[PDB]
Amino acid sequence: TLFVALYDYEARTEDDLSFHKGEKFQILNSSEGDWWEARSLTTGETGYIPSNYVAPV
Amino acid sequence: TPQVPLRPMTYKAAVDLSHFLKEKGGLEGLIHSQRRQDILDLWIYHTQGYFPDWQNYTPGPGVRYPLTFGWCYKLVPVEVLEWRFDSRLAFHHVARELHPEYF
Amino acid sequence: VPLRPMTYKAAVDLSHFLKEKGGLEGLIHSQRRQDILDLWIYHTQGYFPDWQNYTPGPGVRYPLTFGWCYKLVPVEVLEWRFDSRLAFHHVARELHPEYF
Repeated sequence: TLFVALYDYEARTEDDLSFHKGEKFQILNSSEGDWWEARSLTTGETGYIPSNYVAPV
Repeated sequence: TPQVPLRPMTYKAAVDLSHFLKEKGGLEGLIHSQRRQDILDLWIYHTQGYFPDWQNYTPGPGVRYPLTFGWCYKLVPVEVLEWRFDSRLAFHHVARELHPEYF
Repeated sequence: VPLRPMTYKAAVDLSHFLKEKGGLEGLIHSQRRQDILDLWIYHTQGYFPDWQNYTPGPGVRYPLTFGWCYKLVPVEVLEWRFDSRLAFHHVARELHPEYF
């Protein structure tokens, strides 16, 4: 139950999470909108990512 | 590149975004027009996803203070207006000390 | 969906579309909805979001864009209402000439 990035995304607020196509994640909170609070498997950094930009492994 | 989900503008989001457009430079000093205010709302909306109902300044004449606490930009006549950065807006809800109706 | 200019012909064709499809007709008004409409058309048609402007109330809100055959009718809870006469009379100007 841990998603992967489909497209690259550069965040522009301190609370979003930036990532490169292929960076793996792990959702900490999807139940709140189409902006999921996720945790980067690569860095360990948490923050909101646009759910429409990711998909399950 | 898909277009990110919708989400409401927020104080913290507004602040980070202001420093961003200030760091980048350009919006500062730029002459105002609805066509620009509108291209703005859309550029932010496309890239960030913030629903386009946050960049509202107050009614003139004079200085146009932003309604969204945290958007550190105002409109100053230099009527012909122009965008001006002023970090005090991040600490004073002037557009509410003046026009409380909107809140 | 290249970005195009909202002309009278485009306004009309659009009003016909949204009338054939149904839904907007009778729908209650809210800024957030008027905004959702502006964006929906902008995404699919490519019309820059500065054409759906009604007139200040109170009362009926006539569209400023000649060719947009929709107006907001109080039933001040408002609701969208198609009236093709608007493509023939620019009432939002006979009435509020300032915007022009």
